[PDB]
Amino acid sequence: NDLIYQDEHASLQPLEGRTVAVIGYGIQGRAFAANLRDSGVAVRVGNIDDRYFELARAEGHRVTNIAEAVAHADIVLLLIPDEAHGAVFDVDIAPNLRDGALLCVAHGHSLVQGDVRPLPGRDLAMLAPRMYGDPIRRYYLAGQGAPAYFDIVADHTGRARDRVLAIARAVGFTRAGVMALGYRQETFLDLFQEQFLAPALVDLVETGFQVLVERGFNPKAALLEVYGSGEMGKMMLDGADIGLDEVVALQGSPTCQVGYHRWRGRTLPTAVRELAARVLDQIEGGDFSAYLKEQASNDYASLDDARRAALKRPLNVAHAQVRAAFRFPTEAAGGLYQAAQAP
Amino acid sequence: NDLIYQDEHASLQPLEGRTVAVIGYGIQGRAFAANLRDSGVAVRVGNIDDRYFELARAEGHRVTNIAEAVAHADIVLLLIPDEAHGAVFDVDIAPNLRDGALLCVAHGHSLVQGDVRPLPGRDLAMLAPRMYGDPIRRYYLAGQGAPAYFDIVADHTGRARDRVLAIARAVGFTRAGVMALGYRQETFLDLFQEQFLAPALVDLVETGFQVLVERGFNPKAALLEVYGSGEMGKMMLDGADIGLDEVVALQGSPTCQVGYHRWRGRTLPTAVRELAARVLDQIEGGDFSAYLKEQASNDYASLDDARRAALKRPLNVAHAQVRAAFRFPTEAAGGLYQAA
Ligand SMILES: NC(=O)c1ccc[n+]([C@@H]2O[C@H](COP(=O)([O-])OP(=O)(O)OC[C@H]3O[C@@H](n4cnc5c(N)ncnc54)[C@H](O)[C@@H]3O)[C@@H](O)[C@H]2O)c1
Ligand SMILES: NC(=O)c1ccc[n+]([C@@H]2O[C@H](COP(=O)([O-])OP(=O)(O)OC[C@H]3O[C@@H](n4cnc5c(N)ncnc54)[C@H](O)[C@@H]3O)[C@@H](O)[C@H]2O)c1
Ligand SMILES: O=C(O)C1(C(=O)O)CC1
Ligand SMILES: O=C(O)C1(C(=O)O)CC1
Ligand SMILES: [Mg+2]
Ligand SMILES: [Mg+2]
Ligand SMILES: [Mg+2]
Ligand SMILES: [Mg+2]
Repeated sequence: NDLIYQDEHASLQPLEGRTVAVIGYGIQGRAFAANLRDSGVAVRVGNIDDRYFELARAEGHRVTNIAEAVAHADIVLLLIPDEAHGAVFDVDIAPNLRDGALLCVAHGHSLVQGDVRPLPGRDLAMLAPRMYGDPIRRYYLAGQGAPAYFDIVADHTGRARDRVLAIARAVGFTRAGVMALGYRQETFLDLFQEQFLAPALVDLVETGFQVLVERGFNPKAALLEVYGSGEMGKMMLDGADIGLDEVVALQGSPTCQVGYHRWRGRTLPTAVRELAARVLDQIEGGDFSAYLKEQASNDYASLDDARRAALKRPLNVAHAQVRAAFRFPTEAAGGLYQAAQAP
Repeated sequence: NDLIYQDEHASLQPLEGRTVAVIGYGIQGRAFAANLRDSGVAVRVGNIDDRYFELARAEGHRVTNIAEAVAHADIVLLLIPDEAHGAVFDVDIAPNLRDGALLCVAHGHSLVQGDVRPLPGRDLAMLAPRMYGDPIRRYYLAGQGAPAYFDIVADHTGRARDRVLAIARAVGFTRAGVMALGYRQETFLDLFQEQFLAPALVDLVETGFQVLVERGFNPKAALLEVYGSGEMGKMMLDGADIGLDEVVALQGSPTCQVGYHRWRGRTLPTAVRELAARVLDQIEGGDFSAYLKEQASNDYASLDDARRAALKRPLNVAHAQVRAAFRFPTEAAGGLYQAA
């Protein structure tokens, strides 16, 4: 039933002689810009006057204001925060978007809210990666890719689909798989992962730490076991490949497997499933959308306070103590986004 | 304060002219054996007559029964399942362990239950890695390592500490850090991660999947979001480096950060931390030890049924469908454990 594109279902032919304007040079923008350039696609970056403008210049990109980038582009990727879409679309994009040009968003939220809208004579699409920037870039350089969902919202040209999938191939998403999914469903899925799953996973790791520390366990050891060692991370990432219960079957001692299966499906009270439903209601009904616009109206002042408050929590105090005392294995990220060969 | 050993705090000098018997060639045994050999340490494998014996032979090791390996070793690493420690210790190890030899376990359970005990004239220690085999081997080959906890239980020789830490350096654990921790605390801590945290994390991922599917979301998309994409896994592994809240701050869109910080610290009712306490009580009070021994009866037949049942849960049915339709980034594992 599902429509999933891999390398055999896309080509770079539709990008021959075309310029892509990458609007934004943040988590997504930098990854798209780097992968597109290395794939032999003509890229220019449109960015406001901030640290990202200078980074784009530092990493060898042709950088201008947003309006000028859009004016000289056949394809425009709008890779800036979703609350900024409305103003940038109205002022910078819509007036400068050429006849037959394609506009892409990496998240359906601005489409659901009507902040980005179809324009006569132009194509509108969602190409939404299921991964953040650093892994999109590392996977690409390894001849691999992150998954993505796509939706052709408007297709005046009749060539929107092949151009979207050509971008997807150039950035490496088709090496994993690019699946058709409506922008509205993508929005709700995406916000659910960020508002229920991620907070609940960290809350669970934190609960583990807090209980162990209170029961007289060495705080450094407690932190390492609940995530600091990387073991829980490796389980979840290896789990993505072969399956979560399968990782336990293959890599777990009999003691570990017996323990795991004793409590598997018995740890959570019904209230967690009930909360998941409540979070979806806030996301679908407009409650979250209103909450977000209030938080954005102050240049995310509340968010800055929350971020600084989070670093004071015992879990993050213990993290700093563990990281100073134990060396964690990491790859050098220095030249990660500088020019490379097509893999 | 905490006693943490790195490469500057250990050497391979104590292993000069010493033979290490790796007892078992499973998840830990294979990684210990491979890393010790590549570090220029003399290694022997002691194993019962099963697939692991043939694998050890296939990967170029000297392989014998457990009794023979122990008899020809200055250091013995007991890397077999914990319920098998008692019988192997009494029949195969204790009668054959040389004067001034060192016995190491990688988990304190058999020490707590008194299935492995101090022997006159001999050293007994725990060196417990905080990671499973494949990552320990990949890390080692990249000039890296995983953390470990160690405990010198009996030191007749007076040289147990430097011999245990020499093993830790040879296998690569000192590249991360090797911290002193009591075998009793290690036991309870290790079982807590396996019995509360790991089940609770998968239970939560499964709850996310089952709610999305129930609400009419694309099952493949639902599965990908809750872990299948690798995004949740990458967050947790990157989080080990820089902190979980910090990953969100660095890698999250403003929309993501606002959503995250709305429910952060508010998702779990008090009942979750209460169940965590109950799991620890079972681990500390002997309830789990009794359960494990019952489960070990008839070569873990109950566990075999649980493993087969797990593969048929909606989550794992959806995983197989996703993994068939979406290619995941993997690294070649062929000859990962062959000589470097
Ligand atoms: N974070 C991710 O990994 C990720 C994943 C998939 C989808 N997305 C989507 O990609 C888009 C970009 O998100 P991101 O995480 O890269 O964001 P980010 O916070 O990294 O964005 C920074 C970029 O946005 C620009 N910017 C910020 N405020 C602006 C404004 N008012 N006007 C113009 N430009 C402004 C900055 O100059 C910079 O180039 C969003 O639609 C988001 O939902 C992000
Ligand atoms: N699994 C891990 O990654 C991990 C991590 C840290 C600590 N440990 C500890 O390492 C030890 C070994 O665990 P593992 O995960 O490698 O186990 P495993 O399931 O991989 O063990 C298989 C090995 O044990 C041998 N074996 C099995 N039953 C035996 C028996 N009755 N008598 C003799 N040999 C027998 C097999 O021949 C084989 O060599 C345990 O004490 C465990 O707690 C394991
Ligand atoms: O680290 C441990 O203890 C594991 C085990 O199987 O015992 C790998 C999980
Ligand atoms: O910040 C975002 O929006 C993420 C996404 O995948 O949508 C990275 C989490
Ligand atoms: Mg997402
Ligand atoms: Mg998002
Ligand atoms: Mg264990
Ligand atoms: Mg462990």
